[PDB]
This record gives sequence, structure tokens and C-alpha cells, in this order.
Amino acid sequence: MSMVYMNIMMAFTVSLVGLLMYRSHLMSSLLCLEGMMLSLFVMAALTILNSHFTLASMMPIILLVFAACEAALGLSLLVMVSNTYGTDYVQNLNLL
Amino acid sequence: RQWQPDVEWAEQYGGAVMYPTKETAHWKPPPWNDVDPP
Amino acid sequence: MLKYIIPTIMLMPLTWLSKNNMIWVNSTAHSLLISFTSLLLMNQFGDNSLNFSLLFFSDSLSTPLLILTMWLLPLMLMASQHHLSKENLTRKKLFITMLISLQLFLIMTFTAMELILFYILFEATLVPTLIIITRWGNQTERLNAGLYFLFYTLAGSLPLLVALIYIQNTVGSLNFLMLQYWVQPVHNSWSNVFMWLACMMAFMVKMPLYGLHLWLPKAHVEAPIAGSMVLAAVLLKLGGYGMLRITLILNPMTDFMAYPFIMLSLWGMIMTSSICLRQTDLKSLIAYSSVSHMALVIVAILIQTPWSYMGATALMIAHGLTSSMLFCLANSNYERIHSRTMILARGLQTLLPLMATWWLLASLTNLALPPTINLIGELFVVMSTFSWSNITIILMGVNMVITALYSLYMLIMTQRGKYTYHINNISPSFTRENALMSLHILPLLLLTLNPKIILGPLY
Amino acid sequence: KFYIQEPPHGSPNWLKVGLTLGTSVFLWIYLIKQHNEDVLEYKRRNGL
Amino acid sequence: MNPIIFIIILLTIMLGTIIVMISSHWLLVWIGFEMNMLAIIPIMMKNHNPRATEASTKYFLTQSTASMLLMMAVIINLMFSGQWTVMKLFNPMASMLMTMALAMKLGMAPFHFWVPEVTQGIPLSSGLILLTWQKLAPMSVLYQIFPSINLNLILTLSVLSILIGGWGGLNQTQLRKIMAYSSIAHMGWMTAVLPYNPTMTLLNLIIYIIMTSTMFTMFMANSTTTTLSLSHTWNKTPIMTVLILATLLSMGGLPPLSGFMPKWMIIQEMTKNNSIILPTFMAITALLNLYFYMRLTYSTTLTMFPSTNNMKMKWQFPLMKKMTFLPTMVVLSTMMLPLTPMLSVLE
Amino acid sequence: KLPKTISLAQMKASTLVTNQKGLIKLYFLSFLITILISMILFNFHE
Amino acid sequence: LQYGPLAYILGEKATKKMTEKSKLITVDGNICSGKSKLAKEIAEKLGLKHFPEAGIHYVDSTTGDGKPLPVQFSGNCSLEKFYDDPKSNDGNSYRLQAWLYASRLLQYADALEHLLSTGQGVVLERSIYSDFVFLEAMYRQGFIRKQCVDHYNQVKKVTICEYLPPHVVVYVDVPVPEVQSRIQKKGNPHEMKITSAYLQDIENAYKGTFLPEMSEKCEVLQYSAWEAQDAEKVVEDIEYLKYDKGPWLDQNDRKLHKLRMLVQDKLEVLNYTSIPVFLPEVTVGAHQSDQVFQEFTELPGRKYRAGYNEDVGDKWIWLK
Amino acid sequence: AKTVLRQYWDIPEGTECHRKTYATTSIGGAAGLVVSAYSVALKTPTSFLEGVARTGRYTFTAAAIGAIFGLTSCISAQVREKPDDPLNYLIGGCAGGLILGARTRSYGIGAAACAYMGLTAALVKMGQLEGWQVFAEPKV
Ligand SMILES: CCCCCCCCCCCCCCCCCC(=O)OC[C@H](COP(=O)(O)OCCN)OC(=O)CCCCCCCCCCCCCCCCC
Ligand SMILES: CCCCCCCCCCCCO[C@@H]1O[C@H](CO)[C@@H](O[C@H]2O[C@H](CO)[C@@H](O)[C@H](O)[C@H]2O)[C@H](O)[C@H]1O
Ligand SMILES: CCCCCCCCCCCCO[C@@H]1O[C@H](CO)[C@@H](O[C@H]2O[C@H](CO)[C@@H](O)[C@H](O)[C@H]2O)[C@H](O)[C@H]1O
Ligand SMILES: CCCCCCCCCCCCO[C@@H]1O[C@H](CO)[C@@H](O[C@H]2O[C@H](CO)[C@@H](O)[C@H](O)[C@H]2O)[C@H](O)[C@H]1O
Ligand SMILES: CCCCCCCCCCCCO[C@@H]1O[C@H](CO)[C@@H](O[C@H]2O[C@H](CO)[C@@H](O)[C@H](O)[C@H]2O)[C@H](O)[C@H]1O
Ligand SMILES: Nc1nc2c(ncn2[C@@H]2O[C@H](COP(=O)(O)OP(=O)(O)OP(=O)(O)O)[C@@H](O)[C@H]2O)c(=O)[nH]1
Ligand SMILES: N=C(N)NC(=N)NCCc1ccc(I)c(Cl)c1
Ligand SMILES: [Mg+2]
Repeated sequence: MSMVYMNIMMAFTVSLVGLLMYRSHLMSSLLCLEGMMLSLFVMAALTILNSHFTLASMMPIILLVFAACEAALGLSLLVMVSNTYGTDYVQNLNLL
Repeated sequence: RQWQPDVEWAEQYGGAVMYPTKETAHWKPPPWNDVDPP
Repeated sequence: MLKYIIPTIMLMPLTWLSKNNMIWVNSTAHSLLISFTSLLLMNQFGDNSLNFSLLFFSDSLSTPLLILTMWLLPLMLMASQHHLSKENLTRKKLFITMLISLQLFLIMTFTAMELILFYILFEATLVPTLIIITRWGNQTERLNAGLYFLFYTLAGSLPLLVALIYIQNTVGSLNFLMLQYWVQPVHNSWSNVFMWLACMMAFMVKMPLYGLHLWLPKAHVEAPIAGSMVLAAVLLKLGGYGMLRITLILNPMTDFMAYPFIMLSLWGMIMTSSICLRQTDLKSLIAYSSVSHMALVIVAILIQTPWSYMGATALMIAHGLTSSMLFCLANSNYERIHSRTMILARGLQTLLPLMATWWLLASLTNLALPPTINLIGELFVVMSTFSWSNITIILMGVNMVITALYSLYMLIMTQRGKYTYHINNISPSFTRENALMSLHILPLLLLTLNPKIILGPLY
Repeated sequence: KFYIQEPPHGSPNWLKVGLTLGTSVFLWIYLIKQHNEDVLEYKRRNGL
Repeated sequence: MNPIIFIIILLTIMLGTIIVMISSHWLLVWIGFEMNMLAIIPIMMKNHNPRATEASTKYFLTQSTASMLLMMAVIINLMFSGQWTVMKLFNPMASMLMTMALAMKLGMAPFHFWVPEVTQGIPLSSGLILLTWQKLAPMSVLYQIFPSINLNLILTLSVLSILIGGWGGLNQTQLRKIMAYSSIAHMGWMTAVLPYNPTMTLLNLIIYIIMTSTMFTMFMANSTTTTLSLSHTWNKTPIMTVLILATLLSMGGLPPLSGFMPKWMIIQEMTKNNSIILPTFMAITALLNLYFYMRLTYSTTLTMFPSTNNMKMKWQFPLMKKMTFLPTMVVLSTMMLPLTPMLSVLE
Repeated sequence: KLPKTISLAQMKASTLVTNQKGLIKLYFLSFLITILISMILFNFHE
Repeated sequence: LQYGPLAYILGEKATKKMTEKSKLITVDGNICSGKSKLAKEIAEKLGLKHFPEAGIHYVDSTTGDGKPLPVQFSGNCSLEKFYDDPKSNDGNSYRLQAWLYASRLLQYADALEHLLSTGQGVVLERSIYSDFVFLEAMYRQGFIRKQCVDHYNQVKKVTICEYLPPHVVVYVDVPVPEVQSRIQKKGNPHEMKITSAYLQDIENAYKGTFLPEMSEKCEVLQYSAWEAQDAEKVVEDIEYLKYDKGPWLDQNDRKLHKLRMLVQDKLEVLNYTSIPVFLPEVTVGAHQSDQVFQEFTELPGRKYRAGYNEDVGDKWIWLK
Repeated sequence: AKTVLRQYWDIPEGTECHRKTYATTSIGGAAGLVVSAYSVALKTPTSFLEGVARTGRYTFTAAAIGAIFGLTSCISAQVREKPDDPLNYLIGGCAGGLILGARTRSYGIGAAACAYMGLTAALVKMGQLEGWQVFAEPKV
């Protein structure tokens, strides 16, 4: 494949590995989730633009809208977690 | 008359887990109403 | 078979819609009428089986087992109603419903043409039987008895299901009439060795085969009287009936595959007979006695001779009445002294003279006195296994001696000697109890006059 | 008047009882007809 | 929560699932999962306590991660085939990513850990949605991509879910965790037969939902979340103990009950394909489920546990919960085996 | 002059499965190991 | 319409019914402090519904025909026996207290239901909020064990958190030497066995713990035995309260729909009074509870749901 | 796995014992590493070295079980001159079971492992001879 797909795919894997390998802050994991969306956006846009598939030009915008909305929900859970414990540390989320 | 479970028999199923181990020795049954104290 | 299925189902509304104080009268009376009509199944032909429909048939193997099943329901009702007298009315009706639902599954099990239908019904009998033991047993370890009984069965029955479905795919059918004509020989291969074991192990557990038998004494010690009666008389014979049918499609592999089970049976019958000499629980002694008798049935089925199959059929019927009668006799003592310990209440012939006679007759049939059908069945098996190998007569003969020893030991220990001084509540035998004992032994002894109706298809 | 508080189901809900029975009668009539046109259509198609 | 908002949110949960089931475009499938996750989070949180917030967060993180893996597979699929049609995928790495994405959504082992955690932390009614309705959308996608799924991956996932689900339930005293592990094992049966006959996947799914809804509905009618609380049922509503007994025997696959049907039919399909070892192993492992189902029947219906004096006060009041559809569901949960040939309507 | 063993085996296997810390970090770390194994060992990506 | 989300959606919202009159008032005090007479006066002067103090048979009075049931259907809890023998080894003392907390809890849910469905205020005599003063006195006097107090607090923790406290707490203060005098004149043979130490413990809990806690969240009005006689002055004070504290100010229609959905379902209300905690004093063996339960079903109008009992004259059962 | 498993089956029974022992030890060690990876990830070791010790215990135990099985099973086939015999794997399976009893310092685990590993190994040989399928390709 073209050069770019290597690095974009590598970027997605890096953020996925970052997502699966938590540290302490829940916000850091949420950043890795949005990093994955970004690389999906770029890889989608490049594929759609290069093939000149015109109607799919909207697809990456739809992806950005829904992922941002998902990110807003994730942020809401983060603040509700932080209100309970005073931090967003994931090791506080072990009652279950 | 026919035997029925007593308190000692019933208390087997009241713990956090069915089979206690050293790993889960600190586990406690969750709150009755699901609400942990603030 | 609808003339038996439907009236059996109607026993349920009969029981639930009866007046509170008529539940035992009505269920007993009408179950006896169903038992009477069951004798219409004796229309057997020399060549063809009695094939009612696409679902059910009755040959000379299933007919005697059907009659025994429907005879046993009123006897279980009579035997149960005393220790359930304090139960509330709804729970009494639920108990009777389990017994009726057990009859329904059993008569369908014995008459199904297709083997998957037999499997489902064969499995369905587990539910009411398990519920009868765990809900209406007296002691704490009835819960464990249920799990042992449940999981011994399913450990063998699930491989049977896989084999049955595999056989239908290969052959195209599991209708037993079709299998008789489309059966093909089983060649040697590891695949066929496991097909053989999957086709047989479920029935071995039910019998039970020696070495897979420890669930049985556990179950009997915990079951209420009706549970023991149906378990000893009918539920064990489901495995015997299953083996007699499925061996059709296992030749010639049964030739060498039977050996380890024959060895277990031949030696197991001596071991379990000896164990009876040292049992201290009367119910556990009768349970071990069943294991020893059913070991003969397993040998008969595995060696596959016309004489052995006839003996197996007679032994299965004869044992069912005899063992059920012994549990009823043991239970009559228990309802007075509230213990199963055999040595607790001695010298009971002095106190209960007529019940001593029933004990005597039950013991005489248990040790197979000629010409009881107990001996007829045992003798036919002994005849046939001698041809299989002459040395078997040594183990057969030794087992006869030990069986006489423990059968009469039971009789001498409980009925003879001196009575226990402090046991002062041995009230006279009730009419219900005397009728119950006589309703076992009289038909058993009347079968001596016409044994042919219990000798099965090979007759 | 046994009950201290009037039970919720002291009196039958006559609107509900009428709707219930109307539904049962409607469904049975719709089913019976449905069967009849199915039988006629089946015979017509197969020439019976 | 306002009752109108609750209704609109529930309709959004259903709508997102329905979008997945009617969509021919991978993007709309992905939207349906996104819509569906957004609307279910508030019903997980509706009791507002630390355990519900933890469950909601764990659920969000799992489902969001699976949605990104799903979209990655879709985009890889677009690169190598240039189209978005929902069907077989045209790249084996896309197939593996989507299979693992869908396995995560279903909560199959080894992606199972969230199912007991999340189910315990949310109300019974929310747990009912999580373990039934939420299975439809991922299963409907697996129903369409199965020709391109790797057999070893799908069968490995199926075998692990049956093992983990069975062993996980043995150690449980919480009813919600019992349901969670029971659910994990049942998913393994559903996906094990998928490579052979998807119709038997649908049959297993429908019956599992019926039996699962019955148990949750009965737990809700009494407000029982633990085994010991459920052991007081005999001294309040004796009929419920009998119904719970029958449904538990059915969820264990005992004939002649309805729950025997899906395992019976799955064993048949596998053997028709000369698969003997796998169905045999699955059937025997399923005896683990039967053990801890039977344990509940012992403490609930077949014995009588000790009661408390204040229980007498409860005798004076009736059940006011709706228990909607329970009489129908319990009958279907237990008495459907004579109608097994009706499965052809799923073809 | 065994049911106990099978039951003991299952009981032990149950404590291995269910004795878990409840930590987000450890569960998602196990997802990475599963994904790595699925590729390197079994080649489920082919 | 039976109240539910549909009735709420169609306009059955609490704020339409409730006014400034919509107040929950409870009257507290020691034994023989005159709280009952004052409670009735406050109710009729302010036009509120009076609830007499919930006793052992409060639950009976709200179900069936309203008449008390035999004692075996309350567990044989006896206030008379509690006085005759406080340290009975049958566990009567705490069995009674655990029962009375459940009775008060039931009454509180009934009073809250009345307020939310009609808008009319209510007057209670003691409540789940003040029920612990008897627990504390029993424990300090050795009548109950510490394990009983642990059980009581568990039940209280997961029950009282669901409810709103009274708008107004009217406390009548009578000294222990006076209370003991009022008891003697009353002439109750069993109640005359009470000790001043027990009475003093009741007072300490009211002043040590109850009143300091209520004042944070309620309007607390205190009166002496003499001042409590002028019910017009007491009623005059209530009408001048500002109602500036407490959670009642945070409530709205949505949060009151949830509360009404709870208090109208008495089994939800009583769910945790029967937590499976095996305390000897409140645990009942299976054989006994099975036997008593069967007898209960045999009482008139108790076999079936209310409205489905032919033995008490219910009709049209085949259309209901 | 496919590469290593195919190597084991390619070598005929009772010939090239060392080559068989490498395949099983490699297979056993890989299984032990897999167990260690999950054990470390889910049950966190107290210290880094403690994690390294645990990986060595599981990885050596699994490799030792695999090594003895391949050695024992292949010698038996060679000594007995019975290549396509399931009993050789029954002997090998039990030997591996005993080592587990030794590593865990239990006679019960050794007795159970002998029976459970021995039957499993013998069934694998019947499956190879008879062509039994564990993950069967969809045919119908
Ligand atoms: C037809 C094809 C399909 C065939 C498959 C078989 C389907 C059967 C399952 C059907 C679905 C479940 C419905 C079962 C109906 C149960 C009816 C019943 O048991 O009686 C109810 C009784 C009521 O008790 P109560 O509230 O107190 O009112 C009476 C006053 N005592 O309750 C009680 O009194 C409680 C008594 C204690 C419980 C005793 C436990 C033993 C009774 C078990 C009977 C149910 C067996 C179900 C299991 C499946 C059977 C195969
Ligand atoms: C429309 C479709 C539905 C079709 C339903 C067809 C059957 C309808 C039956 C209605 C009559 C029910 O009858 C009602 O219940 C039972 C048995 O009947 C009777 O009461 C019963 O009590 C006990 C059993 O507990 C027994 O003495 C006896 O079974 C009977 O007297 C009631 O006194 C009667 O009022
Ligand atoms: C309580 C349980 C009792 C269990 C009793 C166990 C009995 C064991 C029977 C052993 C015989 C099994 O069946 C045996 O399988 C092998 C399969 O390889 C068949 O043999 C087949 O494979 C071998 C390979 O080694 C070839 O040499 C042979 O040419 C081929 O036909 C044999 O023809 C058959 O005899
Ligand atoms: C857990 C981390 C996940 C990270 C995911 C990162 C995205 C990676 C996308 C990789 C897509 C490459 O996909 C892979 O490309 C090569 C390029 O021809 C394909 O082609 C390869 O295999 C096929 C086999 O028939 C043939 O074309 C040829 O042998 C070979 O070139 C593979 O069939 C395909 O599987
Ligand atoms: C082959 C098919 C048939 C097999 C069916 C298997 C179904 C699974 C059965 C349940 C397994 C776990 O069940 C559990 O087992 C262990 C060990 O026996 C029991 O444990 C009990 O006995 C062991 C000793 O034997 C004690 O160390 C333990 O303290 C005690 O509690 C549990 O009381 C039981 O609940
Ligand atoms: N053990 C115990 N007794 C209680 C409890 N609540 C009330 N009582 C008893 O109920 C009896 C009557 O209630 P009281 O209000 O205190 O006395 P009263 O004279 O009838 O009422 P007033 O004078 O108007 O205040 C008292 O003797 C109390 O001992 C309680 O929670 N525990
Ligand atoms: N066997 C599969 N894996 N798939 C599948 N269902 N194939 C189609 C075979 C089939 C079976 C029953 C019916 I009714 C119909 Cl119409 C068609
Ligand atoms: Mg008063």
C-alpha cells in the first residue's frame, strides 16, 4: 500500500495500545479514544478522496459528529466520577 | 418431621462468594439497596 | 396409546377438582381402573408387534412393563397417604400430580417407536422423580441424593443424545421398526467403540452397573416411600429396556465390548450381595439387593441369547414387585419406630404376626424360591450364561448362596429373636398396610400360573 | 362492606370487560373468515 | 427521570437497534450502534449512586472501544473492495477486527469481564435490557458477515464463553451476576452453531431472551437481587417459587422444557457436519450451568429457608408491580418443546 | 476391605475465573494480550 | 386511573394540589407527655388529618376489615410483656421494636401518600425519625443486645433515606419526675413498672440526638407541659413559620412523582425491613412461619386479593 | 501454532525422538507463557522480580510437562515397535501428569492429572488415526 497507510494504521494501533494500557487518569484513556477517531477520520478521508467517491465525502463528517457526541457523553461520565471521588483515577472504579 | 434449612444452613449463601479463598477474604456483601455511603 | 395417555392425564383434573377429603379415594379408585384397562395390551401376535400409530407401539417387552407401571401408581398412592396426612391440601395435590406425571412419561417412554422420542421421555422422568425426592424426603442429605441422581444420569445421557442424532444422520431414521430392517453391522474402529459406549453408558448408570451404582443407595435412603417404589420397580428398568432395544444396532461390536461390563456385573453381583450381609440401614440393604439382581439383567442383555432375553424380562418384572414390596415392608416398620436401622426393632413376629407372613413371602421371592417368576427369570439367565461360559456357574451359584443368606438374615433380624423392650408403640397392622403388601405378592405369585406373559418377545 | 378501604378491584371495570370480550369476538370472527378465504383461494388455485 | 423522557430514551434504544437490523450500509450500522449506546447510558445511571456510575463508565469504555474497532474494520473493508454494503467482508484483517468488535459488544469471553460488573451495578430493569435487547444488534450483524468469519476464531470464542460462563456462575450469590454468567455461556452456544446454521443461532437467541426476560421479570416482582432474599419468596408468593423452579430447569436445558430445544437442535446441526467432539464437550460443560441453576431451586422452591418476623407484615399487601407479560413468558419459557418444528418460521 | 474430585476441580476453576480485582486497568490489559495472541499464535487475522 | 406515569403525564402533578397548608407535622415527647391530645388539637385547628400513634396493630387497621388480627400474626410482640419482663429470653423486646419501626415506616408512607395525593397536611405522633429513642433507651438499660442495634441501624439506613422529614417537629418537654407521676395516676399496671432510668434515657436521646438533628432540616417547636395546653398558641406559632430549611425546598413535581410511586407501594416500602439477617430475636423457623402463614390465609378476606373473596361478599369475580 | 503442530505430526512415530521432544517442549512452553501473560495481567505481581519468577514457574512447568510427554511417548513407540498405537500417548500423557503432581507438590493432582492427561492424549491419537475433527469445516 501507499506510504501513508502504514503510518495512519500505525497511529491507530498506537492509540489503541494506549487505550488498552491504562495508567491512572480516566481522561488519558478518553484521549486515546479520540486519538483513534482522528486516525480513522484521516484514513477514511484519504481513501474516499483518492478514489474520488463523491457521495462518501460526507462520511468523515458524520464520523466526526457522532464521535464528538460520544466524547461529550464520556466527558459527562468523567465529571460524575470525579464528583464522587475528587479524582478521575480509574482505580477508584472497583466497587463492582 | 421433615428437615428444613436452619440459620446455619442458610448462612452458606449469604456471603460475598460461595467458595471463600484468601484472595476474597476482604470482600463484603454489597449494600442492600445498592447505595454505597458517601 | 391414547386410551391410556388421556385417562392418565385426566387423573390430574380429577385430583385437583376433588373434595378435600376425597383426593386419595378418587385418585386411587380411578388409577386402578386405568390399570385394569391396561390388560388390553396383551393382544400380542407371534410375528408382529402391536403397532398403533406412527408414534407408539407395544410388543411383548413393553406390555409387561406398562402393566407394572400402571399397577404401581395406586400402590404408591396407598403407600404415601399416611406420611402425607399432615401436609396441606395443595401440596398433597401437587405430590399426587408428580406421581401422575411420572406415569404419563413412563407409559409414553415404554411405547415410543422413535428413539429420540424415547430419549426425551426417558429424560423427562428425571424431573418429577427428582422433585419427589428433594421436596418430600425427610432428611438433610436428600438434597445431595438429588444432585447425585441428577448428574449421574446426565453424565451418561448427553453422550447418548449425540450418538442417537449421529445414528439418524447415517441411517436416516430412528424408528425402531425401521432399524430392525435397515440395521447394518458395526465394524471395528475407535469411532465405533465410542459410539457403542455412548449408546450404552446412560442405560448402564440407570440399571445400575456395578461401579456406577453408588447413587442408588443414596437415593433410596433419602426418598419417600413412593419414590423408592417407582425407582426400584420401574425407573431401573428404563435402563434395562433401553439396553434391550439399542443392542439391536450394536452388533457385532457387542461381542468384545460387553466383556468389561460382564466382568463388572458378574463380580459386582457377588460384591453387592456380600455387602448386604453387613448393611445396617434396611433401605440401604434393599438398595444393594437391587444392584445385585440387576447385575444379572445386564449380563443377560449383553450375552444376547433367546434364553437370556426371556430371563431378563422375567427378572425385571419379578424384581419390580419384590423390591417394591420390601420397601413397603421396611416403611411399615419405619412409620412406627421412625428409624431405618435394621437392628433397632427386633422380634416383630411376636407383635405383628400377619406382617411377619408378608415379610416371609417377600424374602422367599427375593431368594428366588421355585416356582416364583423370580426363580424363573434367574434360572433362565443362569442357563444361558453357562453356555456362554461354563465357569460362570461358579459365580452364579455362589451368588445364590449369599442371596439366601442376606434375605433370611433380614427376616431373622427384624422378625425373630426377642422384641426390643423399650419400643412400646408397635400398634397393630392397619388394613391399608395389609392390603398394600397383598397387592404386591398376590399378582406376583399368580404370575407363576401363566409365566408366558412376562417372558417377552423371544418367547 | 367488609373492606376498610375500597379495593381497586371492588367493582368490575365494565369498559375494560367490554373491550376484552369485543376483542375475543372480533379476533375469532376475523380468524374464521381468514380461514374461509384461505380455503377457497387454495381450492381455486389448485382447481379442486 | 420524567416518564416521557424515559419513553423517548427507550424508543431511541430500540431505534438504534432497528437501524442496525435494516441498514444495508456499514456507516448506518455504525450509527445505529452509536445511537443505541447513547440512549442506554442514562437508564444505567438512573438510580444515581457510585455503583451505577462505575457500571456506566465501564460500559461506555468497552462499547466505545468496540465501536472504533468496528469502524476500523469497515474502513479497511472500503479500502480493499471500494464499497460499504453490509455483507461478507473482503479482507481477513477486517473480518477479524469486526468479529472481535462484535464479540466485545456481546461480552463473549475473553472480552466478558464487563458483563458481570456492569449487570450487578445497574437496576434489574436496566439489566433486563442489557442482557436481552442489546444482544439483537450484534447478532444481526454476525448473521450477515458469518461467511467471512474465521472458523477457528469464532469456535475458540464460543468454547471459552461456555467454559467461563459455567465456572463463573458457580461462585455467585448475586442474582445479577448469576444472570450475567448465564448470559455469557448462552452466547457461546449461539455463535458456536453460527458457522453451520444461522437459523439455529436465531432460535437459540429468541428462546434465551424469553427465558432471560422471565427471570428478570420475576426478580423484579419481588425486589430480589440476592439468593438469600429470593429464599424468602416461599413465605410470600409460593406460586413464584414454582414458576422460578420451572424456568430454572428450562434454562438448564432439561427436557421436556423449552430450553432443551436450542441445545438439542444445535447438537443436531453440528453432527450433520461431522462435528462430534465439539457439541459433546459443549453439552457436558453446560452441566456447570445446571448445577448453579439447581442450587437456586433448592434455596427457593424445594426447601423452606428461615424467615423473619417482619415478613408477616408483608402478608397483608398484594403485589403491585406490573409483571408485564410474565404469564405468557413463563409458559413459553417452559412448554414449547412439543412445537419445536415451528423453528422453520425463522428460516 | 470420583464425584468429590470433579466437584473439587470445578470449585477451584470457579475461583480462578471470578477472583478478579474489578479494575478497569487489568481487564483492558487482558484484551491486549488476547489480541496479540490471536495474531501471533493462531493467525486469526489471516 | 391508579396513580402511575400515565396519570402523572396527564396532569396528576403534586404541585397543583399542595399549598401552604400542605405540611407534615409530627409531635414528639416522652411517655405521658400529652402529645396525643396536642396532636388532635393541632390537626382540627389547622384542618389536617390526624394519625394516632402507630402501635402494634397499625398494619391491621389499614387492610382487611380494619380490625386487629390475632397476636400470632404480629409475632406475639407485646408492649405489656416488654414492661413485665424487659429481659425476656424469647427476644420480645427487640422483636417489638423492629416491628414498631416497620409499623411507623408504614404509617409514614401512608401519611406521605395522603399529602401527595390530596394536598392535605397530616399530624403524626412520633415517626421513623424519632423511633430510635426507644431503641437507644432499651440498649442502655440492657434490655437488648448490641447485635440488635446493629440490625436496627441497617434497616433504618436503607429505609429512611427514601423519605422527606417532617416540615414541623413539635416537641413537648416534660421532666422525668413529672412523667413518672403522670404514669402513676394513669394507673396502668404494666406501665407502672417502668423505671426512671428508662425514661431518662428516652429524654437524653430526644435532646442529645433527635432535636439537634431535626433542627438542621426542620422547623422545631418546643413546649413545656404547661405551654402545650394552649393549643391556639401552638397553632399560632405553626402559622408563623418561615420554612426556610430542609429538603422540601428542593422538591419538584418530577422528584415527587418518584416519591409518590414509592409510598403507594407498601411492599416496596417494607422491602428492607425483612433483610435476610439472621438475628435470633427476629428469625422465625420454616415450620412455624409456614404454619402461621397458612392460618393467615384462612382468615376472612385474606385468601385472595381484596375484591376477590367470596366469603366476605365480593361479587362479579368471574368478570374481575 | 499451526507451524509447530504440523512439525510434530510430520515426524513419524518412534523415529527422531529429539525432534519430537522439541516440538512438544516448544508447544508446552508457549502454553505456559500464555498462562503467565494472563496471570500477570489480571493478578498483578507484587514486584517486577516476583512477576519474572511467576513466569518462570509456569513456563518451566508447562515446558517440563510437554518435554516428558514427547520423550516418554516417542520412546514407548520405539521400544514397543508399535507406531500407530494410542497406548503410547496414554503412557506419555500420564508421565506428564505426574510431573504436574511433582511441580505442585501434590499426590492428588498427580493422580488426577495422570488419568485426565492420559485419556486426553490417547484420544488425540485416535483422532489423528480416525480423522476426528474438533473444529469441523461447514459441509451442509
Ligand atoms: C405440556 C408440555 C410441556 C410439559 C413440560 C412441563 C411444564 C410444567 C411447568 C408449567 C409452567 C409452570 C407452571 C407450573 C404450575 C405450578 C402450579 C403449582 O405448583 O401450584 C401452585 C401452588 C400455589 O400455592 P398457594 O399460593 O399457597 O395457593 C394454594 C394454597 N396453598 O404453589 C404452591 O403451593 C407451592 C408449593 C411448594 C412447591 C412444591 C414444589 C413441588 C411442586 C413442583 C410442581 C411444578 C413442577 C414444574 C417443573 C416442570 C415439571 C415437568
Ligand atoms: C372462557 C374460557 C375459560 C374456560 C374456563 C372453563 C372452566 C371455568 C370454571 C369456573 C368455575 C370454577 O369453580 C370455582 O373453583 C373451585 C373449583 O371449581 C371451587 O372450589 C373448590 O374448592 C376445593 C378445591 O380447592 C374442592 O372442594 C373443590 O375442588 C371445589 O369445591 C369453587 O367453589 C368454585 O367457585
Ligand atoms: C469400560 C470401557 C471398556 C472399553 C473397552 C475398550 C475396547 C478396545 C477395543 C480396541 C480395538 C479398537 O478398534 C481398532 O481400531 C483401529 C483403528 O486404528 C483399527 O485398525 C485400523 O487402524 C490401524 C492403525 O493403527 C491400522 O493398522 C488398521 O489397518 C486399521 O484398520 C482396528 O481394526 C480396530 O480393531
Ligand atoms: C490489534 C491492532 C489492529 C491494527 C489494525 C491496523 C490495520 C491494518 C490493515 C492491514 C490490511 C492488510 O490486509 C492484508 O493485505 C495484503 C496485501 O495483499 C493481503 O494480500 C495478502 O494475502 C492474500 C492472500 O490471498 C494475497 O493477496 C497475497 O497472498 C498477499 O498479498 C491480505 O489478504 C490482507 O489480509
Ligand atoms: C461428568 C459429568 C457430571 C459432572 C457434573 C458436574 C457439575 C458441577 C458440580 C458442582 C461443582 C462445584 O460444587 C462444589 O464442589 C465442592 C467439592 O465437591 C464442594 O465443596 C465441599 O466439599 C469439599 C471437599 O469435597 C470441601 O473442600 C469444601 O470445603 C466443601 O464446601 C462444594 O460444596 C460444591 O458446591
Ligand atoms: N418499647 C416501646 N414502647 C413504645 C414505643 N412507642 C410507644 N411505646 C409505648 O406505647 C405506650 C403509649 O404511648 P405514649 O405516647 O408514650 O403514652 P400516652 O399516654 O398514651 O400518649 P400521650 O400522653 O398523649 O403522650 C407507652 O407506654 C410506650 O411505652 C416504642 O417505640 N417502643
Ligand atoms: N443448513 C444451513 N446451515 N443453512 C440452511 N438453513 N440452509 C438451507 C436448508 C434448509 C433447511 C430447512 C428449511 I424449512 C429450508 Cl427452507 C432450507
Ligand atoms: Mg399517646
